Amino acid sequence: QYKTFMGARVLWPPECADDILEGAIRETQDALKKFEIAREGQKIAEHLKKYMDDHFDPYWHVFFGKNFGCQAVHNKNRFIYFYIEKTAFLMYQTQ
Amino acid sequence: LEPKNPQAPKNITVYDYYTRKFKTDELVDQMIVHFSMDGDYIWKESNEYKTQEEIRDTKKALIKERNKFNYNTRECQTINPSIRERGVSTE
Amino acid sequence: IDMPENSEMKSMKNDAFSQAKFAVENYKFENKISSHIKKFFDEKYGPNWHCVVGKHFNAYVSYDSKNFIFFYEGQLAILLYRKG
Amino acid sequence: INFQDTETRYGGIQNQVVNINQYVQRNPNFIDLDNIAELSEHSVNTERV
Amino acid sequence: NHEPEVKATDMEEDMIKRVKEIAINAVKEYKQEKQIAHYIKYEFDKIDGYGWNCIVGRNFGSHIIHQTKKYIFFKINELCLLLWKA
Amino acid sequence: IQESIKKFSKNGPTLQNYEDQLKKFKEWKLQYSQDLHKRARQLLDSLTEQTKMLSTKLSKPVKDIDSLGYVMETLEQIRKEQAEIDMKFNPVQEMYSLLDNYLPGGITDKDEMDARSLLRRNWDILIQQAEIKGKEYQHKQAIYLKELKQSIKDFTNQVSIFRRDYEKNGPMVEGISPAEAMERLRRFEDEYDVKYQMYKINARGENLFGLQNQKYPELEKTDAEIKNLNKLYNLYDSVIKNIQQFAGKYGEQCSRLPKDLKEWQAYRDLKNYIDSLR
Amino acid sequence: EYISEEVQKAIDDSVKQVFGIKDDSSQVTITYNKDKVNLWTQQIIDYTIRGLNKLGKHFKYCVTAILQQTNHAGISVQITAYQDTNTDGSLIQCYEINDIYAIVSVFAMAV
Amino acid sequence: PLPPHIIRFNDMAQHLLKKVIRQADVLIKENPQGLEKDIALNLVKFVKSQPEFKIGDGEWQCIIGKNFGCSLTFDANVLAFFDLLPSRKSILLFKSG
Amino acid sequence: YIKNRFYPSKIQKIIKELFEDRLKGVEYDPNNANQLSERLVLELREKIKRGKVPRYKIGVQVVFGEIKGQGLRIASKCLWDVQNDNYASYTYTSEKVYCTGIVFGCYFE
Repeated sequence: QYKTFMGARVLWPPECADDILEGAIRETQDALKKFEIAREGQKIAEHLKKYMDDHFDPYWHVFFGKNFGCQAVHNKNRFIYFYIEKTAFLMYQTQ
Repeated sequence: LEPKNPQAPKNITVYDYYTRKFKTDELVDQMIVHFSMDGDYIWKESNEYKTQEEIRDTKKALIKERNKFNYNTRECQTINPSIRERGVSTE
Repeated sequence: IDMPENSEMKSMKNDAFSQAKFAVENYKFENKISSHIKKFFDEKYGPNWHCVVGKHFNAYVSYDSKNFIFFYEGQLAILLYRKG
Repeated sequence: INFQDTETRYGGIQNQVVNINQYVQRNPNFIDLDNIAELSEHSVNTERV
Repeated sequence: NHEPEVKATDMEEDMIKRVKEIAINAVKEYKQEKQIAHYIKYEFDKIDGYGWNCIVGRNFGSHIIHQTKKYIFFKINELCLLLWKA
Repeated sequence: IQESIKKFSKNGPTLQNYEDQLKKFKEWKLQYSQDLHKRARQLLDSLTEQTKMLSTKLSKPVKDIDSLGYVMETLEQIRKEQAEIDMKFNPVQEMYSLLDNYLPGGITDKDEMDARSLLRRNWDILIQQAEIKGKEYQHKQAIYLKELKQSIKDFTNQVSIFRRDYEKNGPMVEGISPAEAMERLRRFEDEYDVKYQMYKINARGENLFGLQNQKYPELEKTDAEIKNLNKLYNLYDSVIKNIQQFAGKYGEQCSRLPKDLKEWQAYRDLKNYIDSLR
Repeated sequence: EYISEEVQKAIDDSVKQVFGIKDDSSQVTITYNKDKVNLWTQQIIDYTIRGLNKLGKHFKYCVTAILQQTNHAGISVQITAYQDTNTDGSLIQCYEINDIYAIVSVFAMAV
Repeated sequence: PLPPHIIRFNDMAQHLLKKVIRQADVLIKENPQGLEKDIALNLVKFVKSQPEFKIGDGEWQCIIGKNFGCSLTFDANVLAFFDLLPSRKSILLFKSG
Repeated sequence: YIKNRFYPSKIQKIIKELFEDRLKGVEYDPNNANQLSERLVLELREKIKRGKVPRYKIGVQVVFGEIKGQGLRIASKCLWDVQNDNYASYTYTSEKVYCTGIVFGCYFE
C-alpha cells in the first residue's frame, strides 16, 4: 500500500536495512536539490551509485524513471523501491 | 501471535545445476541466532577415541621398528572476465 | 538507432531478438515479458542475468565484458546483460 | 505514560574442574568455508494508463 | 545436464570413472557449494582413507601439492571442481 | 607534475580506474599512454609470435602445403585453442581501444599494426584456406588413393628384395669376416631405419583414410635378430678397444663374459683374447 | 493474573519431556554433538513455545536460550528490565544433565 | 596499526597472522595486475622461507578467490581466511593435514 | 500510532562503543566476573535511558565468559507484531574473552 516515509512513498515492510534505507532516502532528494535538475538524465544515477559504493558494499545497480519494471535476483535483504512525486526509483546489490 | 521474525527475508532461491531452472522457497527459517561457535573437544565417546588413538598408535609403533615419496607442485585457475561500468539512457 | 554490442558470430545477439518478439506480443504487463526473457537466458547460457523493459527509464550498471545488449524493440525498449 | 520501574536478577551455573582426561584437540579436523551470498526475488511495476 | 570433462587431470582410467559417477550424484542431490564439496570429500574419504581436499566454485585459483596420482580439475556446466589428496 | 600521476600510478589502479581518469580528462594522456603502450608491446609481441609460428608451420614445408597429415589435427587443436588463446588476449583489445581512443599514434603503431593485424591475418586465412582446401581435397580424393596404391605396391617389393638381400649377405653365418662386420651391420642399420620411417608415413596415410593398417612381419624379424647381434658386437668393440687403449678390471670384464644366446667366431675370439689377458 | 512459578513449571515440563529421561543412561548416550545441536535448540524452543501458547493468557512473551558444552569455561548470565511493577516480569532457569549446560531466559510483558 | 581487513576465520596465534597481513598487503600492491597464480606462488615462497612457521604436518597451501566454497582437512593448529578491503580478495592459507 | 520508532542500527552502535571502551581487553577473573556484568549492565541501561524510544520496553540481557577451544550456541525466538516491536544485538570477542549483549523492544500499548 506504499506507506509514507519522511522521504517519500516506500513499499513496506522494508526489504532493506534501515541504515542503508535512510542513506538512500536522504541522498536522493539532497542530490536532486543541490545542483541537479530533472532535465539531466544519466549524470544523476552516476552520482547515486558512486555514493553508495563509497560507503556501503561495492556492487550496486540503480534504475529510475517514469515507467519500467523488472524481475531480478539480488543479495538477501538489499532491495530499495520507492516513488517520489510520481517518479519510480529502484536499487539493489549483487555480490 | 504465530511469530514472524523481522530482519528476515521473504523467500530464498538457489540455482539448480542439473535441472537448469531456479527454484525459489517462501518458507523461511525464523530463529534469531548470534554467536554460534563450533567445538573440538570430545569426551570418552566411542566413535572418536579408537579412530584417533589407533592411527597415532600404529604410526609411533611403526617408526619404532619415509614411504610416501616426494610430492609434486601444480596449479590451476578459472577464467575470470572483466567487470566494466557502462550507463545508457532512453529519455 | 543504438545497438551496444556483445560476442561475435551472432550466438547471443541473434537469439535475443527472436525471443524478444515472441515476448512483446504474447503478454501485456512487463512482468511476464522480463521474466520470460531472463528465464530463457538462464537455461540456455549462463547462471545469472538481468533484464529491463519499458518505454522510458534511466539506468547505469556494472556487468561482464561483451555481455551487454540494448535495443529499441518497437515502441518499447529492452535492456539485457549478464552479471554475477 | 509515566511508567518507571526497575529490576535485576542473575543466573550462573555450577563450577567444577576435572583435569584428568582433559585437553584433546582432534588434530585432522575438517570444516566447510564459503564466500557465497544469499539470494532472493522481487518484482516491480508502474501503473499503465 | 551435460557429462563432465577434465580440463586437467592426473588419474588412472578406472579412477576417473568413479569421480565421474560421484560428481553426477552429488550435483543431482544437493544444491549448494559447501554441501557439494562436503559430500564429495566424504565419499573419497570413505573409499581411500584420510586426507582429501576439495574446492568447488566459479572463481578461484590455487597453488597446491598432492600425491602424484591423486589430482584432478574438471568442469561440469560452468562449475570448476578441484580435488586432490594431501 | 609527474609526481601526482606517479602517486596514483603507484596504487596499481584497475583498467576501469584508468577509464575513469580518461573520462575526467594532452600531457596526462601521454603519461598514461607510455605505460599502456609497453603493456600492449609485451603481450602483443608474445601472442603474435605464437600465432605466426603457427602460420609459418602452415607455410614452412612443401609437403604440408600439398600433402597434409595428423599434424593438421594439432594445428586444429591449437585452432580449438584459438578461442582459448584469444581469451588470454582480450585484456589487450579493450586496453588498446582505450589507448587509441585519443592517441591514434601513427609513430609507434607500426609494430602494433604488424602484430595485431597478423593475428587476424591468420584468422582470415584460417577460414578461407580451411574451406577451400577442404573442398578441393574432397574433389581429388581418388587420385590420392591411387598415389597410396602405388606407394604400397612399391613398398611390398622393396621389402621383398630387402629380405632377399639378407640370406647371402652380412650377418648370415657363412664366412669368417674378421671384425669388419660392424660396418656392414651399420649400413643395414640405416637401411631398415629408412624403411621404418617409410612405413610410418604409410601408416599415417592409411589411418588418414581409415583403412586396415597393412602389417609387415619381416621387418620385426630383422629388428630382433640384429638387436641381439648388435648388443654382442658393441660389447666386442668395447672390450677390444679398451684392450687396445692399453687385468683385474678385465677380471670384471670377464665377469660379464658369460652369455648363452649363441656361439660365434667373434665370441670365441674375444674369449681367447681375454684368456690371454688373464 | 498469573504466577511466575507456574511459568517455570511449564518450562520444566517442556525441557524434561523433550530430552530428559528418568533413567540415567541415554543422556550419556546423548552427549554434546556438533551435528545434532541445531535440531536440539530449535526443537526445544519450538516445543516450549507450543507449551506457552497452550496457555490462553493474553500476556506477551519472549524467549532466549543458551547451551554450554562444558563446565570448565564458566559463564555469567544476568537480567535487567524496564517494565511494570504490577504484572510484568522476567524469568531465568539453569539446567544440567551430564555434559550439557542449558539455560533459559524469558520476558513476560503486559498487553 | 595493521592495514584494515576482515577476519572471517582465524585459528593461529595473532602474530603469525599479523606477518601474513603486512606481507600480503604490500605484495598485492606490488603485483596489481596479472593472475592470482603469481600471488599464491610469491606468498608461499615467502611464507615457506621464514624460520618461524616451523611446525607442519603436511605442507603449505594458499588459495585465492572471489567466488567459491571448500572443505578442508587442515592441521588443527594453523588456518586463516580473510579479505583485503580495497580489492576484496578472499584469501585462504593453511597446512595440509 | 507510532511516530517515533525503534531502529536496530542505533542500539547496534550504542552497544558497540560501550563494549570496547569498557572491556579494554580484560581477563576473566572469577572473583569479579559476575559483578563485572553487574556494573556494565546498569551502565548499558543508563545509555538506553537516553536511547530516544518512549514506549519501547527494554529487557536487557548480557553474556560474558572466556573461550577455551569451546563450542557454544546462543539463540532466541520472538513473539511480537513486526510492524512496531523489534530487537537489536551485538557480539564481541577478544583472544580469550567473549561478551555479547541483546536488547529487546516492545512498543507499549
